[PDB]
Amino acid sequence: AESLRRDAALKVNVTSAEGLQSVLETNLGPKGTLKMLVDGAGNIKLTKDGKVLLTEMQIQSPTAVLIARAAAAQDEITGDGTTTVVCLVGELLRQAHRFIQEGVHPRIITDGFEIARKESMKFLDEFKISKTNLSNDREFLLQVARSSLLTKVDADLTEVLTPIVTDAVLSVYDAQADNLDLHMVEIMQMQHLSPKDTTFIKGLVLDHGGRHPDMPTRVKNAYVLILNVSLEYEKTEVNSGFFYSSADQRDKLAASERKFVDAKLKKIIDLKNEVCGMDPDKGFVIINQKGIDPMSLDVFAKHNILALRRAKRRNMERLQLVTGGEAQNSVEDLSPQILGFSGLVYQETIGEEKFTYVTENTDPKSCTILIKGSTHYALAQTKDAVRDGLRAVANVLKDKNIIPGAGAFYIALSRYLRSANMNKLGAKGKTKTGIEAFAEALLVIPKTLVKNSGFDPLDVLAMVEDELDDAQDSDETRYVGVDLNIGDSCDPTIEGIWDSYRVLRNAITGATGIASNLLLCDELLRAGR
Amino acid sequence: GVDIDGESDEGVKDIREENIYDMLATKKFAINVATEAATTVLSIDQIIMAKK
Amino acid sequence: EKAKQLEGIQQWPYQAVADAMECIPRTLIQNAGGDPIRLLSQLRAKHAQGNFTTGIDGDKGKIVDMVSYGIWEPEVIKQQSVKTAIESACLLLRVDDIVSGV
Amino acid sequence: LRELDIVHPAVKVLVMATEQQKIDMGDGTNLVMILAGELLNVSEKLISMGLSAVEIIQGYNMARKFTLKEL
Repeated sequence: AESLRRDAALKVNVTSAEGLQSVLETNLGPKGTLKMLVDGAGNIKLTKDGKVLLTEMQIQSPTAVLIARAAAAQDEITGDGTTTVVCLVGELLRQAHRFIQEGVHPRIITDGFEIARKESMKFLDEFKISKTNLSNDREFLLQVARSSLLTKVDADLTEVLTPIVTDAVLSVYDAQADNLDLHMVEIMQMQHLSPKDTTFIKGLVLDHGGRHPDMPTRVKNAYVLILNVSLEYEKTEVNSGFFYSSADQRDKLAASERKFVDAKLKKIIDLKNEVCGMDPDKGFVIINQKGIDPMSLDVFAKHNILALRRAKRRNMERLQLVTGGEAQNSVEDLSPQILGFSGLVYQETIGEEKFTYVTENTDPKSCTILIKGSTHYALAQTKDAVRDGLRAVANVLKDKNIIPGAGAFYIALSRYLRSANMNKLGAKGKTKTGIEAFAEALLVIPKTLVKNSGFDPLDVLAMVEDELDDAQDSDETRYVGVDLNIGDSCDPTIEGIWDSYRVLRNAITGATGIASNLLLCDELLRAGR
Repeated sequence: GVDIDGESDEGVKDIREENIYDMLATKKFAINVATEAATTVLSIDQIIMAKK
Repeated sequence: EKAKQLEGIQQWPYQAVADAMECIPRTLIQNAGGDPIRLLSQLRAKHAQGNFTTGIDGDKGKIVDMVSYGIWEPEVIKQQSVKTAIESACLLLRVDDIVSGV
Repeated sequence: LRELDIVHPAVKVLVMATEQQKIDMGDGTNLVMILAGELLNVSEKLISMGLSAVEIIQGYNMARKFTLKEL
């Protein structure tokens, strides 16, 4: 019958948050560390994505459960900043836990965040820069694409994937209002060649190709024709065979299997005589989703017709968009307008698998990103960097606003919110105590980037403040950011470090509600059993 | 070069006598693989494991 | 630089002595708050270009010249510091066994 | 390496890198594993000295490009 209360939670919740914070602290930024996570699958995977780290580890601590749900909401909307939000939630609890011993009530701590969040939107609209929809921004897109790539790799692969990722979105997406679809960009995984030799595929590639020794290596300006009929011998539903005891019975029994084959085959070879007979530097290609009999292998070699078999059903639906030719179910109804158009088609020679390049098309309206790597973990890391790069550029074309990175937004926002409430004094006297905790919690990101590199976080912090003081005296606009290579400050517009507006807009609001709910639980409730 | 000896010798010997050479394709490829192998280990500051 | 021209078995321990000579100014860097990794590499590179009189300041903590700013020390202390430390280090390595008895 | 049971998963990184030498070139598998083990020993002094592992990785990338040109 006593009114004495307890904490027992916030001290444990912050301690559990500081443990998870340090895991993703060294994993943030291009200078961060790459950690290996293998749970039960014996599969080595190395990635810095904050969402993938939490999904591959089972954490019994209830504090990391809400943080795990925060990374899932940012990926389905923003698609980036999974690690940055985690670093903001953990550090904000550290500054708020110190005020708990002072007696600051957690509701005002949560109420002080909503006041600072609304005031952050005013500075967010003035600090953002509108980018034009013009297609001459490809030079500017190179700097934005490198910002996402340098984080997840060692920076040696960024120069290789810089032209690939940049030309991947611009090729599939025509310039109009419209919209963009990342599902239309195919992704192929190969463990053979090294990741340094990877290249971009403008067309579509297939798995199982036709195997004949006399097939041509390179075919320029080849016609693509979808063929749904079976060119291979067929048998009765019940197991049976045709056995001839004499040469006269050979053509009698074998005629039943080739009756359907010869009917379609003789009509296809007549198309080569009427169409593309005389015209040099052209070709004719058959899709033929089904198999191929050994009889037609010699016919296709004399005419140098590229043969294919065992084609994926999902890939053939996209061939109608890239090539333009409609699917032909019957050769009897085949028309000369059904033949599509394709460029140079050449097949790579590898013992295990073979490739087919439909690339160099007039209006492909599709793209394929070929991922190469020597090991298994190199393929998982590269695939994570490509999918993070496409979603980062996706918000660049949709949203015309862009924000500079490298701590340029966090240092300017933390300094503005501190001096804004002191001059205006329009909130409250007690509330500004908790507002200061939010301003000091935004400076952890520039201190984290220099912490992994070994640089003094206090030295680089004083150098930026000295440059911002000279910018406030002059009426011009000059942005300051942290340079990780040199260690001094830098101009983020010249360096080319830019971050998406939609990712950072939901990062402040998202991390506010997640960190606030952790401070609202006074006592842990254990029940249900 | 480096001599294994096994009988006797003074100092080292010339490799051009026995004509022991290494191909460039083998040596150049072994350096890039060994560099990326040590790069992965040094980049990992934490390892998470689970009992089966 | 001089140990590279000798080409002998003694060349390897000379690098250990050169690294030990750099720990004395590096210890002052750790007490000055500066980065011991960055300030040591930048100071060593200045000796190949500038003079050998450029030390580390205790008050400031950045690489500065000792002569122009009025920091001086006699040579006898440097002569007695190197000679007595090497002579004492050799005597400690001469004992491979600790004999217990009266 | 295929007939040995590996416990620590960090060792499998060198095992996977060793197979890269055998599949393509097929020669020099001992040069890859032994050299990679020594690069960690010389880096153990740098990690302890206070040099961050980030600049240690950056140093090998600059030294690798200088070696390939001299070959």
